[PDB]
Amino acid sequence: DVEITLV
Amino acid sequence: VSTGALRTITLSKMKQSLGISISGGIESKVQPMVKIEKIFPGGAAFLCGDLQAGFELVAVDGESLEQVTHQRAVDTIRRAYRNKAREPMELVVRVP
Ligand SMILES: [Zn+2]
Ligand SMILES: [Zn+2]
Repeated sequence: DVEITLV
Repeated sequence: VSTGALRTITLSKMKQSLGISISGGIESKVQPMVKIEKIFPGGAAFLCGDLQAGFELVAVDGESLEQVTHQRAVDTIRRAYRNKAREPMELVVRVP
C-alpha cells in the first residue's frame, strides 16, 4: 500500500 | 551517524523541477513515513550532495510532514518549492 508520486 | 539522526538540509528553488519522487504516508501500513523514493537528474535535489534516496522527510519550510497523508506531503512540498520568495528551501530529514 505504498504510494509514490513525482513531486 | 546514528540510525534516524535528524539533519537540516537547504535546497535552492532555482531549478524548475525539484526532481524527486516521494513514497509513503500515514494511510500506508508498510511505509507510514514519507521518504524520498528517487532523486532524478535535472532537478534541484540531484545537485545536493547531502540528499539521498531513503531519507525520511520530517519538515519542509517549517511545515511538519510527520504523520501526514501522502497527498498532504506532495501538496506541502509542491507549495514550498513553488514559493520562490523563501530561498533556499529548508528540509528537515532523518537519515537511515
Ligand atoms: Zn486513501
Ligand atoms: Zn516522519
